[PDB]
Amino acid sequence: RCNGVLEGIRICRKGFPSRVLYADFKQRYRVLNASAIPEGQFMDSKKASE
Amino acid sequence: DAEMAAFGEAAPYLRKSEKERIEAQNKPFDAKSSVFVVHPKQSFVKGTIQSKEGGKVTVKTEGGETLTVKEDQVFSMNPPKYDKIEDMAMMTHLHEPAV
Amino acid sequence: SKAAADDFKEAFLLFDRTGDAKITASQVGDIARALGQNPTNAEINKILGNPSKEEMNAAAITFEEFLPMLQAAANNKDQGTFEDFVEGLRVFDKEGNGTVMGAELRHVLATLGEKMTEEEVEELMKGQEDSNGCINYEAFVKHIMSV
Repeated sequence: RCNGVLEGIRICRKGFPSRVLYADFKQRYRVLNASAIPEGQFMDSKKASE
Repeated sequence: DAEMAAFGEAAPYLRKSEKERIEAQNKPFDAKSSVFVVHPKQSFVKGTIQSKEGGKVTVKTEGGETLTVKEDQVFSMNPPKYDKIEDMAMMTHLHEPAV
Repeated sequence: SKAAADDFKEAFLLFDRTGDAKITASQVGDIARALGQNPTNAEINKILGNPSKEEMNAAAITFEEFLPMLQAAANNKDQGTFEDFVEGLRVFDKEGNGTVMGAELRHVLATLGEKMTEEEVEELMKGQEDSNGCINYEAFVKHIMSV
């Protein structure tokens, strides 16, 4: 609390709380439109998730 | 795994084996029931929701305990996908306990 | 109503392979489309189940159930607006010209929502997409609404 950590989380959550790292995003969710999400993730680690 | 070499020896303290991960993120999860909760002695411990008192909650514990606590003494629990997240701020559950 | 269109009964004799004047419940989706109705496959699925009708076990039909199911699907033809079909694909690619890159439309039509086979996706792009890899959806959606 006194760190600022809990306040950074607050401000985040007012905002865009959860933030996924791209690969961490690919792997876990490729399966959703499997063909088109996998291609995206593989083809550009970032551009993929896009 | 492939990547980690540079560290190699440090690796285990930086990152976990690609299955330790996998074995952790890919596991059974029941959102609607799994939760974090307030706790008089220990700050926040985890538990499973048992019933619902309309604005009270009864929960089991992880150690084995049952408490009926307010609705807001109860906090969700992140899917396993967020086990030992490098950046807690990527979690979809920005709580006090989850952190 | 008849306007009693008796050609719906003559088309049921072209889709019944046994000649007994019954059409199985698995053919009713495609025959509603061949009579000039486009109900989505989830809608065809719901209605069926809605009426405690299981498309999982053997099915037969009679004209007396297929006629009112085509008349219940015929009210939903007011959902077929071509403004939203061309504007959907206009938001799918940059710049002021209606062209989807080949593989973008093929992977979206096979994996997003109601799964269309890649055989049917290739049969719907065949002729409208040339060797530049760019599908002009102004003429593509025009020809898709020509049938």
